[PDB]
Amino acid sequence: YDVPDYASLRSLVASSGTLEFITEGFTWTGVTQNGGSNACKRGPGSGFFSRLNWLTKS
Amino acid sequence: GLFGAIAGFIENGWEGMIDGWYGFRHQNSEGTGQAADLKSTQAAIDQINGKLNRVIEKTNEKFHQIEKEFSEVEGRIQDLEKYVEDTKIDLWSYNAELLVALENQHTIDLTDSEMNKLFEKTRRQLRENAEDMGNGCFKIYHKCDNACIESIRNGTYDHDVYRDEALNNRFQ
Amino acid sequence: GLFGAIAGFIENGWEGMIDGWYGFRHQNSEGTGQAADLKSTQAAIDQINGKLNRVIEKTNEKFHQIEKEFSEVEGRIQDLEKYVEDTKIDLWSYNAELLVALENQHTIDLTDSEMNKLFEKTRRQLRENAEDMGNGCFKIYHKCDNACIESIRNGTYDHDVYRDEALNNRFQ
Amino acid sequence: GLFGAIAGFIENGWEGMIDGWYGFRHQNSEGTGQAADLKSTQAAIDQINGKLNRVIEKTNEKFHQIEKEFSEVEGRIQDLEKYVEDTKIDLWSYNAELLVALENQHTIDLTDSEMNKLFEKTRRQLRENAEDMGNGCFKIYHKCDNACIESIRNGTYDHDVYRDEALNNRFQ
Ligand SMILES: *[C@@H]1O[C@H](CO)[C@@H](O)[C@H](O)[C@H]1NC(C)=O
Ligand SMILES: *[C@@H]1O[C@H](CO)[C@@H](O)[C@H](O)[C@H]1NC(C)=O
Ligand SMILES: *[C@@H]1O[C@H](CO)[C@@H](O)[C@H](O)[C@H]1NC(C)=O
Ligand SMILES: *[C@@H]1O[C@H](CO)[C@@H](O)[C@H](O)[C@H]1NC(C)=O
Repeated sequence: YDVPDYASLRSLVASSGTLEFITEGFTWTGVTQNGGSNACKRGPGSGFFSRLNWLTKS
Repeated sequence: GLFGAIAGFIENGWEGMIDGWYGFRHQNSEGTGQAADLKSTQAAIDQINGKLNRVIEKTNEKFHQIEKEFSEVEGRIQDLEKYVEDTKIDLWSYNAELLVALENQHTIDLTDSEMNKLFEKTRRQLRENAEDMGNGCFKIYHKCDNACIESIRNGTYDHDVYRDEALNNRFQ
Repeated sequence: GLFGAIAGFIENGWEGMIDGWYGFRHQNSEGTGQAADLKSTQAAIDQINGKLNRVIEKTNEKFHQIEKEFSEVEGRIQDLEKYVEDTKIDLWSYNAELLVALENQHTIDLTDSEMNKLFEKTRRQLRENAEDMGNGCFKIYHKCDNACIESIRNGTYDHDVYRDEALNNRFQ
Repeated sequence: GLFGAIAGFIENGWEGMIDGWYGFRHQNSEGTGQAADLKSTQAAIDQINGKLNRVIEKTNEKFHQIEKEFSEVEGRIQDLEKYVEDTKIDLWSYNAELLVALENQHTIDLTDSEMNKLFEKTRRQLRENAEDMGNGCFKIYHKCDNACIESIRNGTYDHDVYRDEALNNRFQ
């Protein structure tokens, strides 16, 4: 990955002082969710970032 | 209080003194009298009257500056602005604290020195005619009427014409 | 050393003095004795005990600041951050240097003044009974036993009852 | 002028003095003579010779900094750079003003103290043989030839061998 303005995001996340993540109900209609790749191996199989949803065509 | 005059060997202020800052209380045959020394009071007041204009001349004039209050959270640039303002505030607060402490210390030493200088000047006028009793008060060893006392306060005390009588009174 | 007492007319410290900072060494018919003056030592220690809490009250509390170490080279913003930090460091280093120099100078002047104040207080107790030999040591001109000496150190020296004998010894 | 020696009880400088800063003018039967005191002059000069290297050790070395002059108008970043530079300039200007004021005050007090210290040292050499006339000038009460005077200036004045004659001249 790559973070444009990486310093700013790191700074504000550090200042917030928490990684508390509240899952919201997003409704992605007509696309495949939970995309993954073999570069990011979660468990034995392919995976992805746990806080990001890779939407592909359905 | 570097010289030990004020809060030292004087040991007490005079709330009845309203004429000036430093002065004399004399007691002789005629009766007790009190006066203030204008020269020492004026010197101390002159040295105190400024004392803050001589370092911080005045207020400099600032018109357009950075923003110091922010609504959202941007990141690097807001962090830098907050840091710059906090650094400036801390440095100027330290400057204020140190300046006030130094000025207060010097003012106290200055007034103590003026008291000591008045005492020494008076002691030097009374070369051998008087003895310092140690509580900041001189014992003069001859008939010294109000004209004599006002000559002491004036600075024109003629020590030569009382030297014989004073020396006879002291050493018998 | 503004008053010339310490490293001035005293000319020597007393490594055998462990009781206090300032004190007396007396020598009379009975024999040499030594004591320390608690009042002057306590005054100097009290004036020294703080002396840094009165300007820099304490450490202020800083939590989130700018970045001060950088991996890559960005340009304007990194230059500004480096400049701000370098400016703050230089200003605080100067503050530290000047503060320490001023405090050291005042401490030295303060201890010198306390020594001079003790000397002058003692000299004023011995109005005409003693003569200052100039090396910081008084020659008393009468039988002065250990009770006499401890009265001098106490501050209750009764100069009136030795005045005749002392004056006779001095001026013959 | 905390001690009132210079511009105080001395009341006048000596433009004819080129040998040193502090010195003596003696007058006896042989004739008027003048000399300079090397020890006090050297002490004052030594204390003055630095006095600025002891706070600002030297010039620090700055190579690449921010831009301080701008052609166009950008906005936030230019405002921040201008603000940072103006803050640094104001803080350093205040540092310069306060430092120079403090150093000047201490230099004046230092030279006054050296004058007072020389006066007191001389007065302590002449234990009972001389009287302070109050204008910073001692009246010695015995035959004191040029060898006597140079012994006073030397610091080896033998007060014991003139004590009887001096006391007889003073108190008759
Ligand atoms: C994190 O916290 C949120 C709410 O506090 C909760 O819903 C979620 O299950 C938590 N997840 C983990 C891994 O603790
Ligand atoms: C004080 O002295 C001045 C000059 O030395 C003289 O003119 C005056 O009469 C004296 N007495 C006062 C001011 O009471
Ligand atoms: C010292 O003086 C105090 C009061 O002036 C007195 O009580 C004491 O007995 C004296 N002698 C000492 C403390 O040795
Ligand atoms: C001054 O004193 C020193 C030592 O005390 C002596 O050697 C010298 O001869 C004296 N006279 C001078 C330097 O004229």
